Amino acid sequence: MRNKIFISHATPEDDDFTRWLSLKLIGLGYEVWCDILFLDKGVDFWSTIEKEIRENTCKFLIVSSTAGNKREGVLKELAVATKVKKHLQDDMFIIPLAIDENLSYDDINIEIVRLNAIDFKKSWAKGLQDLLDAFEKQNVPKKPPDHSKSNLLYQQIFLHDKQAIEKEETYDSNWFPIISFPNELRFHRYDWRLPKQFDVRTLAFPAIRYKEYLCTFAWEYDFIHQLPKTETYNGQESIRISTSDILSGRYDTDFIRNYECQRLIVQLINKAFELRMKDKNVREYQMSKTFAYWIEKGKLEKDKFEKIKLVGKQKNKYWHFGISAAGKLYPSPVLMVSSHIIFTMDGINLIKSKSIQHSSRRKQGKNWWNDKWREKLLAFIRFLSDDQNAIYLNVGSEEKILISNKPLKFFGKMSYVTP
Amino acid sequence: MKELIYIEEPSILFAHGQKCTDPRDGLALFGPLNQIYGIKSGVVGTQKGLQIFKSYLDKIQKPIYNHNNITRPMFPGFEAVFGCKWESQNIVFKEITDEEIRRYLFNASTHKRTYDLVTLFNDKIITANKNDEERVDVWFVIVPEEIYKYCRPNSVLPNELVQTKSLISDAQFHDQLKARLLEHTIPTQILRESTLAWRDFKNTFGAPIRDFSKIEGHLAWTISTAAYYKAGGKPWKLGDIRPGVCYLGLVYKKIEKSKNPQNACCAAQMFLDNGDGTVFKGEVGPWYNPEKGEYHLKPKEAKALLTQALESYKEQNKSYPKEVFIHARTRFNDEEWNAFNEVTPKNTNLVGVTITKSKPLKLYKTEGAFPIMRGNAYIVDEKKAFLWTLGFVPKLQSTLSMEVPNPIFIEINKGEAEIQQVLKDILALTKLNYNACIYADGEPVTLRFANKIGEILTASTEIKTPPLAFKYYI
DNA sequence: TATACAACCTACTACCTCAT
DNA sequence: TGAGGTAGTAGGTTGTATAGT
Ligand SMILES: [Mg+2]
Repeated sequence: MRNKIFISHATPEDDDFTRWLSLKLIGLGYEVWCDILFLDKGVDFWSTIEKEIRENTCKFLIVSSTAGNKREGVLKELAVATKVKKHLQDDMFIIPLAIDENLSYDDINIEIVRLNAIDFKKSWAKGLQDLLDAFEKQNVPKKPPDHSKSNLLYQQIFLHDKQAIEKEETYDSNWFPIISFPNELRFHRYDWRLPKQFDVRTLAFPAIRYKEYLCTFAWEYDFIHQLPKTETYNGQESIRISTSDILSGRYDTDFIRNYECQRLIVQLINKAFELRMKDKNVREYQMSKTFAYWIEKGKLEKDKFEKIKLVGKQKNKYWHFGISAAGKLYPSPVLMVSSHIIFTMDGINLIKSKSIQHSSRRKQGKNWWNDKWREKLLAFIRFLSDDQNAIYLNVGSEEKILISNKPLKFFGKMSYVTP
Repeated sequence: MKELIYIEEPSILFAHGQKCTDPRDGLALFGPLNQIYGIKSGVVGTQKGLQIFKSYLDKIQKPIYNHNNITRPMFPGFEAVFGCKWESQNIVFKEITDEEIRRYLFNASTHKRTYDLVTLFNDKIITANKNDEERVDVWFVIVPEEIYKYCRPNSVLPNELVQTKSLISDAQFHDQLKARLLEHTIPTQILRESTLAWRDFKNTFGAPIRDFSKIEGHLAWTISTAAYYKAGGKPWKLGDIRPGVCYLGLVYKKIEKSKNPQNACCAAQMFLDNGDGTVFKGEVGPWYNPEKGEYHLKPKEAKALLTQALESYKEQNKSYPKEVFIHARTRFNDEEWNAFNEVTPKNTNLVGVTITKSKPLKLYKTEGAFPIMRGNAYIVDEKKAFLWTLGFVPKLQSTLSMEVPNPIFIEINKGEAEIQQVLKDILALTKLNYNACIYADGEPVTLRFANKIGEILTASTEIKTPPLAFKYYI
């Protein structure tokens, strides 16, 4: 007995259509034999075909594309149906599926030139109606439609190659956890020594004006050259708030709440970075928000660090990998590092108009893939590090902030096979 | 070394209750969730605009392929996909002429130039929709480039084209067009003459100004899916959504016009399992905040909102939902939620959720050019987590975010729930965007359309429009 | 009406959308 | 796809209370 609808096709030129014809067909209730659904592995691969076209194939559908008629494997597949067109002695056994808007008479194989056009050209749908309405006029066998079969295949067959797989994979953040914080956060009732009019971001240490007290991780003694007549402040007088308490929320003063203190550390952290970068070998790109830090040309041998390439070239403009430091407290206090692409027509003289920079960044962004954006960052933070495990940031002479140079690693079972 | 859980990709359900993951593939395999009697399409453009609009209807009957048909599934042909005809033989045209275009367009003011073309189109639309015995399913606004070019704020038509000097010394035409047609409910799908005919708009070089050969079938997907949705039926449903949830997207838009810079129109969009959505329009109040750079509500308007939604819900679904999640990109102040709290039935669980796309925890896969696949999530607390609605997708074999993906901070700011369900639900909700037909929505549809919506709220403020399905707000 | 501060507003950049 | 538009977030620029005449 014979029930199938063998589909003969060129791959991958008519794959989009054959995969749509079979599956619309299979869900409609037909039995479709197609190379698309199997993953054959035998020498009988062709005999399987031949056995199936020979015996159980009720209808031979052939893709009538340009590629379909000139293709060795489909012409071989066609060979049997004409051999078995007589055996069955029904005229509509072979149905050319004219899916190609541009078939010259000459390409079409002689055997199927003669036959009747199933017209997928004008619309894929009208021809599906034409292929089935023709399946009404001669009684080709059918089951009651179960599209469930349809996509049982789609989901198991076509998607077999690429889906979520129980795989292990680790990912590296760009959050860089602070390691060590100064044992206390203290607040200086600076009073007469403080001048409000003065700006301290030239005070070479992270300082800000909170109320009338002075906030920093630099101990009162630390600002001397730019801050005279302050040997006058009692070392006791100043609040000495346990930092190891602040993260917890242990610290809540009704005079200032912890949310206030958590915000306050950041400017410092971010200022401490900004000062650290004043003296850590990288020219700075200024965005209004904060600074971006890009190593100039030639600083690393051949513009490579530890094997990575953090400066390069695009067109007539050099590119130079840059980063920023966001400091965030929560959930774990870390230094965030967003990655940038600065630009320079020459080694060390920055480009004037961002419009070019915007256009270059996007143009250059396209080259770097997930592997690339990771290494360079990691490298760049490996770059800055002033010892083996971390960076230093200098809040004061005896007080420092240490951030891990390697980001939290997240380990997740479930990943995808790489194509 | 923290550990990521993984969220199974939510399944969206198409024709015959068969559900998969890609609408494009879900529609193409089975068609739409509710197949529809054929779209009657009406046109409001130049005599050229039709030929263009007709070019597309004819074009999309045939298949149109993207550059690579894995990362972007092909578009089989309108009828094959949706099992219904969107015919170009059957067009119901309301003409506009260059004389009309030139006369109203050339005004010195952008706003007097913008507001009037929009009024031109609506009258051309409203006369046809209201007056017509014949019925049109969607009105397609085919905008000649000359309109798109000049009908926005910050676009300066030269002082050497203006026929009339400005009578005295918002303004986005399309959103306005939707906002004015808002009071009388009509589906407006707005298209650009350039988009539909993009190879007939050559530049000075002779190549096309904007060249779309890479993605041309993708366009039909977005257009037809939206057109389809506008025409009546929704393409799909969320496949496995637990019964009786209510999603409420909180939208606001600062009204700049007010001297007092706190006038901000307000809204909430109600999604269930469909994403057909219901846009509850809140009236105008002092929502913007100077100190906090945030959006917030007084209780009394907030109660009305919650009720307006609970009630329209019960009118729709015959009960009060046993769970209501309210999304916004901001935290909630305790008074505003306690306002919600009171309105709510006693046993319905109300959840305020803050989906913030800050810039945190950019996760870089250790090995391979591709990024973390979407569905990976990091759970900070029982309350707060990190969701990757973006990143590599194997069925596509492409990253949704074309660079290194930014997950989304999801905090249960107010209420109590199970963060796992939240992540899940939110991952589910990216799937519901009918208009942009893609694999997934980067921002759950709850908030996805806030910013385009925000205009439409402000653009029309006299009206007091009833709660409306999205198709009117799109 | 001085300023000692409060709270805006404004670029700039990384993303992300649509007159898609 | 991409030339667009938006949304973060700082701040310096700015518009308001305080304070002293
Ligand atoms: Mg759109």
